[PDB]
Amino acid sequence: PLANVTCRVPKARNPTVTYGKNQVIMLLYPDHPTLLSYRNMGEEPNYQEEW
Amino acid sequence: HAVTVKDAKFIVGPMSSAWTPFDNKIVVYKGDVYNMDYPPFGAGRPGQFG
Repeated sequence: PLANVTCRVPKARNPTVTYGKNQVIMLLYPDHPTLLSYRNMGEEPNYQEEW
Repeated sequence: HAVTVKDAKFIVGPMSSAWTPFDNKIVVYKGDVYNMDYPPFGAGRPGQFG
């Protein structure tokens, strides 16, 4: 029968992060297709997603 | 540097341009050369080249 279980998923390696004047730079090195998503923590979130 | 072939002295150069495609720091892997600004010896970071 069908039963609800727990699936173990891996966490992608931490990217090379460098800070700048009101901007963030990330050097992404994926081993497999990894999803990147970002949003603002204010009134306008403006969600953007990319594989 | 003079080279004598059939009793004739040959002098080649000097080159008009001192230009080279390589920078002051290069990286070589098998048959490929990359103009890289690699980290110095004893200053490498985790997950990065070096």
